[PDB]
Amino acid sequence: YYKGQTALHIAIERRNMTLVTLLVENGADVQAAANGDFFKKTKGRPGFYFGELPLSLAACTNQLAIVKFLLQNSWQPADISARDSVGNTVLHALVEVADNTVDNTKFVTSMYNEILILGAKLHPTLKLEEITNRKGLTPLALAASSGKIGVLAYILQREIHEPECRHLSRKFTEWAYGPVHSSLYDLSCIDTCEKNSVLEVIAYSSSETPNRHDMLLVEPLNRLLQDKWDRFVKRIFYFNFFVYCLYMIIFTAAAYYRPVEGLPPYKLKNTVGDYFRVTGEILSVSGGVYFFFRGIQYFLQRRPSLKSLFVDSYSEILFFVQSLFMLVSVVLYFSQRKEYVASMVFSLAMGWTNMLYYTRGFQQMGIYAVMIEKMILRDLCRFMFVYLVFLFGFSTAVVTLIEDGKYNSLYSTCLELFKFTIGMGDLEFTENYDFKAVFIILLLAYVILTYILLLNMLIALMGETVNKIAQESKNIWKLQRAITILDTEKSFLKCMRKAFRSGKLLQVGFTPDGKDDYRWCFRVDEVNWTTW
Amino acid sequence: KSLFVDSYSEILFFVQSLFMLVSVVLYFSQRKEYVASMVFSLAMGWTNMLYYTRGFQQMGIYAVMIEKMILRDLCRFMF
Amino acid sequence: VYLVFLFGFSTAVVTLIEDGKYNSLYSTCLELFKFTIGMGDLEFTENYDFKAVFIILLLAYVILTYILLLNMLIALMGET
Amino acid sequence: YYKGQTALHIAIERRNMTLVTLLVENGADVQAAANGDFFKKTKGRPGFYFGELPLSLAACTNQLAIVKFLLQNSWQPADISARDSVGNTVLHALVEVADNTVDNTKFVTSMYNEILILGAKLHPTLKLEEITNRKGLTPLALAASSGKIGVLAYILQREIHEPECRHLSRKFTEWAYGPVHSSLYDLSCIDTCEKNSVLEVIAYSSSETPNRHDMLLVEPLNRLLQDKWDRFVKRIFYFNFFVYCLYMIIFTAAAYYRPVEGLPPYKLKNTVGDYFRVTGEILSVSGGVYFFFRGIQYFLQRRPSLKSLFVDSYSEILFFVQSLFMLVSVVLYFSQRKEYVASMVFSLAMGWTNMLYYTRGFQQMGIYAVMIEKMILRDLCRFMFVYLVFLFGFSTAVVTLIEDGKYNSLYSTCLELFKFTIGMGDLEFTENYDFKAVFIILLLAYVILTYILLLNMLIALMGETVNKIAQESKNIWKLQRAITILDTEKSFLKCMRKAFRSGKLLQVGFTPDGKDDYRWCFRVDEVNWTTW
Amino acid sequence: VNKIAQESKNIWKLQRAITILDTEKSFLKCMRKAFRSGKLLQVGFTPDGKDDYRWCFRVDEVNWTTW
Amino acid sequence: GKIGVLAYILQREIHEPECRHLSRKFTEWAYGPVHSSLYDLSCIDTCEKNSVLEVIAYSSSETPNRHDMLLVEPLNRLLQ
Ligand SMILES: C=C(C)[C@]12C[C@@H](C)[C@@]34O[C@](Cc5ccccc5)(O[C@@H]1[C@@H]3C=C(COC(=O)Cc1ccc(O)c(OC)c1)C[C@]1(O)C(=O)C(C)=C[C@@H]41)O2
Ligand SMILES: C=C(C)[C@]12C[C@@H](C)[C@@]34O[C@](Cc5ccccc5)(O[C@@H]1[C@@H]3C=C(COC(=O)Cc1ccc(O)c(OC)c1)C[C@]1(O)C(=O)C(C)=C[C@@H]41)O2
Ligand SMILES: C=C(C)[C@]12C[C@@H](C)[C@@]34O[C@](Cc5ccccc5)(O[C@@H]1[C@@H]3C=C(COC(=O)Cc1ccc(O)c(OC)c1)C[C@]1(O)C(=O)C(C)=C[C@@H]41)O2
Ligand code: NA
Ligand code: NA
Repeated sequence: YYKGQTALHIAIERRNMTLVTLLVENGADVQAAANGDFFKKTKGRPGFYFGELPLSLAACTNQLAIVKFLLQNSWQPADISARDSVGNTVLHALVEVADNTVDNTKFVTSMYNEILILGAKLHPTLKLEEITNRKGLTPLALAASSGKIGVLAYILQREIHEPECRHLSRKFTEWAYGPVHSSLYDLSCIDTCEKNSVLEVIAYSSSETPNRHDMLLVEPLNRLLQDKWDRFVKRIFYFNFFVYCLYMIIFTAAAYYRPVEGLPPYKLKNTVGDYFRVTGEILSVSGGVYFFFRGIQYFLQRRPSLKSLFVDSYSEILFFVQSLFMLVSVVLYFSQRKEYVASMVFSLAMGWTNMLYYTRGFQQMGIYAVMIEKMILRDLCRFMFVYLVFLFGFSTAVVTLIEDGKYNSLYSTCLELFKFTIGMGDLEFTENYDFKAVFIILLLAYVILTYILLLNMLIALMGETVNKIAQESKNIWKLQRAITILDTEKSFLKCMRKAFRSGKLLQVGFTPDGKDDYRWCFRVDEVNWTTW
Repeated sequence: KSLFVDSYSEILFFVQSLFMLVSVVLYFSQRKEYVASMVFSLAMGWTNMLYYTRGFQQMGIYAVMIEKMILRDLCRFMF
Repeated sequence: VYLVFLFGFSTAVVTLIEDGKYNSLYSTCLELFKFTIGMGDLEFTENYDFKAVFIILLLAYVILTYILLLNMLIALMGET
Repeated sequence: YYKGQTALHIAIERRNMTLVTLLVENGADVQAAANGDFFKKTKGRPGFYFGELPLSLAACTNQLAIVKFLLQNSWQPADISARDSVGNTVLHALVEVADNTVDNTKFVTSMYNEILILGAKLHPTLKLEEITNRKGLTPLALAASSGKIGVLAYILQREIHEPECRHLSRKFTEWAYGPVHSSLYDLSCIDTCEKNSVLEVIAYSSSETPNRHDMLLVEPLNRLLQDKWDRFVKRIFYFNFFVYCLYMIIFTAAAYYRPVEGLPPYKLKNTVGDYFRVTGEILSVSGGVYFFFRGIQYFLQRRPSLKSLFVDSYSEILFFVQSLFMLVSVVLYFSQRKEYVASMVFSLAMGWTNMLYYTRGFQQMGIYAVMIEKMILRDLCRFMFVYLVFLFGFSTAVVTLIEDGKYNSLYSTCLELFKFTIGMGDLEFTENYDFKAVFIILLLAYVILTYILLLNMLIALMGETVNKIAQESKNIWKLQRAITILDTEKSFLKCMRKAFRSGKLLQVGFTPDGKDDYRWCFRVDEVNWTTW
Repeated sequence: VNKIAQESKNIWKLQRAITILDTEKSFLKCMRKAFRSGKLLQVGFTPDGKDDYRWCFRVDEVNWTTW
Repeated sequence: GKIGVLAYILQREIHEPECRHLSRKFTEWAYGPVHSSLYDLSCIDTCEKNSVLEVIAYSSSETPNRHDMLLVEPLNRLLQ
């Protein structure tokens, strides 16, 4: 449980610099791994994860003096690149202990900066941030994956002002004339890399990342996504929208002019209209097959966890279900069952409502579509359950009261009471009962209770309008557009290389060795009228 | 005075029971009016499902809103 | 968005209808628009098979339309 | 224009103490009246009113040293009780210059207190606050009339902690045991007096008083009104409500069973039902006459200015109009015109809606009734104008399009288009036209524009829901209840003296002379857990 | 204005608490497991020489300041 | 409904010798930024006559803070 803990860990925990100094002087092993269950993540038990090492323990506890001693003592220096059983180094541990609170973010940022400076000074040829843990994540990738927006924000626009540490910066100042200055953002492992770019990690999160909506608001990421949109993806997205418009028009035309004789499949007549009809049907089935395979590819690549399946990946599910209805329609069509129509129309309806998928790329319409999606996913079940409880209760009461009437059934009475909700309730739809007072009292009570329900729905949804819905929907729309951008880049359709944006600029030209550093920078201009 | 602002669900269940028992009495009294009682109980029997929305945060909150709407505000506007 | 929903469900319903009195985009679009103004018949035709499909489409259209209007209300309230 | 201005006024204006001292030493007249048009209220011209006297000029300009010198010089002491052409003294002038701002209220309060102390010291037998101006108003009554809530609030709970000034206080501390103490408020010229009590002045304001809603929130007034309600007026108000319920029930019964034969008046048949009917009719006419004379008495006593007529005095107008409809019905009845029914039903409808008058006395119901009243008075005309513009425009277009149809008239087409607002629009109500596309386009445009109008009405009214409507309606309800209390006290119905509340208590018993002062004080218990 | 949401949430919490207490009072099978949180020695130094077991509830917290 | 006094008592911790036993909140251990504390639960979970949970839950509705008293940390966590 406490396996691996030794006196050096105890000394660091108690914040006793003298005891740590004596223990290191007396031959304590500064690389000892406290790999007991207490020192692991272990969400189902109490504990504290810090990287299992004395150096990462000192770093995680905001003890800079002990870190400086351990790294560069006289007897046994600590290995700044050491990895624990998970593969995490000190920087990975510092990312892990972040929780996006103010003081935690401040001290974690400061400790991260100090670790980088000391590592560069002691080991100029060591690139700490390129070291990956057993999951293959760098500290930047780990911060992006875990949603540590504070540490991510610090790293992305990190600028270090001192000699022999410029190469560690990721934000550079290219020039400054007056109040205007032009800065450069590094974008290594953000735009693209071998395994885990920041954009890929954020966009393809599992929806359990706490700040997936907010991480994209960090300046270089938002500007990079807007640039990618305007330069490369806008035209391709509009072309896809146009093609989908043509597909849905052809599907609507083919379905509208279906033959009405029974027993499909139908013989092709030697006439122009039927050649157009069968061509449209073939194109409709082809598009359905295309969306079917696209949905399968998406689900295989992402592997949703059946809870992230719906709160994310919503549009992919809708397109896949549309294709499923299309394929079931084809199977029923060739099975000589008229019921294929029942499938086809559903696909047709879905095929038009999925037009809302393309509202992303338009800020306001995309926000409205996001509101619709989240209302369906979050709020619909609660209100529909309560409304259906009231409807079914009063329908059962009324149909029990009715004796051998025209209605006298759950379906007819439920529909007739539902008509009150749409402003079409008759209120005298039958007289096949005794106790007219009971009938009218039940209907009036149902009407009043239904209006109470709808009024409470309105009030309850108004509780979230205090700046929450607008900003939340806007950020969700931005995330959806980012996902669209990344998918479009992955497809790219013509083996084009212009998707690699921001050009190849020289930051310093003086690395720790005599080589230069071209690092694919992105330029951002800013104006500051104070702090001259 | 605390009878309705608290203990609301207990009253609704008790009133459902009262309608059921009146229905039984009318049934064995050879009065068709028992149906008039029974249907009311039936209606209440379904709306009392809202009692079980507690244990679900959002649904329970919505049911609480309905309860307080009826108890607090309904009489003023209906008058 | 409203016209997208209206046209999609109109196309589905008119496709479902066979040789009816309505049986056209104009008539079905108008008849579904009547739901928005509180005049939707909900049984305006029987010239179809699969009554369950017809009623399911109409109920889904009604619920989605009320969701649209409610979200429109909330979105405009966001700026008040 | 500058008539009456002397060198002393100029010296005070320039804030030159030395020049004022020299001028008074050299025989300047400290009672000179600067009664030029520039120094009067004169809302249509520039100027500055200060009371026309050097003493009130110094007081209004926040120059306490000059006030002390003028009152306590050696050569010619200023007359602290002097009155200007309007009859205003220095205290009236200080009330006049108040505008309910923070700094103005602070310095006016301080100057008022200092002048009272100086007047008591120099003239212990002089009661400055009992001096009335030409309008008959004391400084307290003037503050209440003009809506100077800051000065009124200061005066009503004024307490002066020093010997030989206790008699000037209006708030007195009866006892204090621990954190709990009992205060006594004076009530002189608040509960009742000869000419202008504070309650009468506030309640019967012309609606131009800026703070008539807020002045009643000052502690002694709110407590006194609640006490008056609970002790005296609650039962009488409920009795009046019950009597009005009986009156409306009798009127409804008499109107419901009217005979259907033509040509009134109708012969009384020797049968029980007709005796009850004619008795109910006689009682209905008697009540109408009663409300008619009550309305005339109200309008004669108050004399509304035809702008305050509607924004205030709303319920009195509704009751008077009900009585007018009743009397017109009687005249038509005996004139052998069946049109009397047309009048009677309107009165009947109004007779029931005037039940809302009695929602005062119930906080929430009264607030809701106030919301209804203010929505009708303030907002209805704007939205009705815009809606009627749209309705009439589209009705004229549609009826012009219709050619020799069954509708083919402004009334029928306007009614059919109005039906869309209530969820009953046919949308195919006629086919007597050419250009069906034009007809349907006009109707759809009308529907969409009408929903836009209603939605913008909703948003515009929501624009004022940020704590304004609730608090404003609550304060208006409190004012209405105060008016009801005062009217009930004025009626009093049995020559009862119990309306004089709070009992006759001995506040100090040590006036400037050897007399003891009983001042009819109101007791309030307060608890303070700090400032031991 | 932020009032009805929080008020309804707190009322729901109170209603659930009432449900919990009623369920414990019923308990349906003469079960004793409803007495939770276990018997722990808090201090072990009472005013006399005895130790105190007080049936305590364990809660973990993290504070990144006041080291 | 004296929520202030209730909140003070329920999580009372006294840091001095010879008065530790009076504490109802006790710190079991503290490793680093994380620590584990113990709440007493005496007369809260159960007792002879009037437990805190029974008193709060079965109030007459005249208790001013019956809604808010359950938000005190040990009670909310215990109920969950
Ligand atoms: C959530 C699931 C996947 C869902 C899939 C189908 C069955 C759907 O019924 C629902 C259940 C339902 C039924 C009736 C009213 C509301 C909700 O809602 C959606 C789903 C509900 C929708 C709502 O419309 C939209 O969400 C459009 C849309 C918005 C945002 C998007 O990012 C999007 O990407 C495709 C699409 C429309 C239907 O697909 C449709 O057209 C038919 C015939 C039924 C609707 O199931
Ligand atoms: C408040 C009293 C006890 C009440 C009891 C009956 C008669 C009731 O009529 C009312 C009066 C009424 C009638 C019509 C419209 C609104 C209110 O409302 C409730 C009461 C009103 C309701 C409202 O539904 C609910 O409150 C469900 C509910 C919500 C929260 C809960 O904690 C709950 O616990 C059981 C139940 C439904 C009826 O019981 C019902 O189904 C019938 C036939 C009439 C409703 O009287
Ligand atoms: C403002 C004037 C005096 C008014 C007087 C009459 C004609 C009235 O029509 C109005 C015009 C009107 C017509 C139709 C809809 C709205 C407004 O509104 C009121 C006035 C409008 C009302 C509104 O109902 C109320 O104001 C009740 C009420 C609320 C608060 C009160 O303090 C109150 O004291 C009596 C009464 C009801 C009518 O009197 C009524 O019952 C009939 C037949 C027409 C209404 O004219
Ligand atoms: Na309607
Ligand atoms: Na309707």
